[PDB]
Amino acid sequence: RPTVVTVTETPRNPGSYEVNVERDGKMVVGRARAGSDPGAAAAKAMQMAMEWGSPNYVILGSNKVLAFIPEQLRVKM
Repeated sequence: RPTVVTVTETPRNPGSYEVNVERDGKMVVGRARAGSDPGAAAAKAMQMAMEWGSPNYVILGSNKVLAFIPEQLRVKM
């Protein structure tokens, strides 16, 4: 019902994030390059939340990444 967007910090290069998106059971975005700072990661996460995920979405990521996305906007269901 909701599309899931998850922003995880890549383990090989600490300080850089990647975003994944799964809509309707099949992942549509896999380990996408999502900036080198939490702000850019949050922005890419939001872009994927709008561009993908259709009506509903849920952004999950590092607390420092989600600090940029206000709590009202991170989830929408």
